[PDB]
Amino acid sequence: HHLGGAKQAGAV
Amino acid sequence: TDITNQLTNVTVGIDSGTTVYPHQAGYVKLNYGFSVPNSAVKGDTFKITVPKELNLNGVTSTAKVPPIMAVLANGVIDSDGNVIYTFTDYVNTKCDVKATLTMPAYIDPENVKKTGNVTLATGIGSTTANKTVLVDYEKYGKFYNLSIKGTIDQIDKTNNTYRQTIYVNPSGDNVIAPVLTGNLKPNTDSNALIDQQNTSIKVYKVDNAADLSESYFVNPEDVTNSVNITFPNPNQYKVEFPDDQITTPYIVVVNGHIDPNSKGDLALRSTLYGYNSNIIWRSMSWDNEVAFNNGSGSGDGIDCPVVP
Repeated sequence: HHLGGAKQAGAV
Repeated sequence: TDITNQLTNVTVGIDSGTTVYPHQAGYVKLNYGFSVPNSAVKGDTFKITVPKELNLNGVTSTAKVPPIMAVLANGVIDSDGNVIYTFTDYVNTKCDVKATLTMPAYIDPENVKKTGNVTLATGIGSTTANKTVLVDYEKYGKFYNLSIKGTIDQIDKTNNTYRQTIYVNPSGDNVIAPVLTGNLKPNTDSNALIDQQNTSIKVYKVDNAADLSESYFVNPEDVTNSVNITFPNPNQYKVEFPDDQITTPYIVVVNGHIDPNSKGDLALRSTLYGYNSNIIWRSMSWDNEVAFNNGSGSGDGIDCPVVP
């Protein structure tokens, strides 16, 4: 078992 | 009237790092400053040019541009993606008016499909700014023969929906008895509602990894009916894919809902389970999170002269 990620930005 | 060209003392700029990482909450800021002609009256306009390589919404379904506050002007995004501001009656009575504006802008997924150098340009009239940056979408996640990466789009906060695109096995490995689950990310107070009546999943077979976007823009072989989609636990979905193996990537597109009374944001975990050729069971997880940003604008004027 292993783990990565993304985060994304956007307009309020 | 359009008074774009009668704006004076115009400055434009782009604030960003040299590399932008759109899947690590990277964005850019467009900055503008200008003087407004005393002759400006209410309903006068002026147009900002926004390039195709950006959008102003990013993960969110649409955006609002900052009204410029002293309201000095109200903005809307036109059908070309450019921004039109309309002057208020504030300019009817004020003189030596001036204003500055900032808008976050985001690498547009469809116009920037791959990782590479992008030269971004914006402006107001003839005054423009440009910047060339590397857009790095980086790499899908991997653990033995288990690859996975996912991205969110179209967070619509009017309708409380979201969409999530997941590449399963983007690396083209052989997976024996592959299983995907879609979860909330623990301890985020995640606002996703993942169940039969809030969640619709489609899955597509991919012929060639090469036909996939690094940006995760997807233009939708549909194999939804050939797979078994289930809702086995609270706020969890499961996807079960003739020989109990897969040897190609799959696109999993999830059209879901969010909970507006939830105390957190959209925070998601997707997990791929599978055996390798040694028949060992493993899992690879991919978190998906979001960050929201706003622009702002302000102006100032003085009372126009009154003859004494």
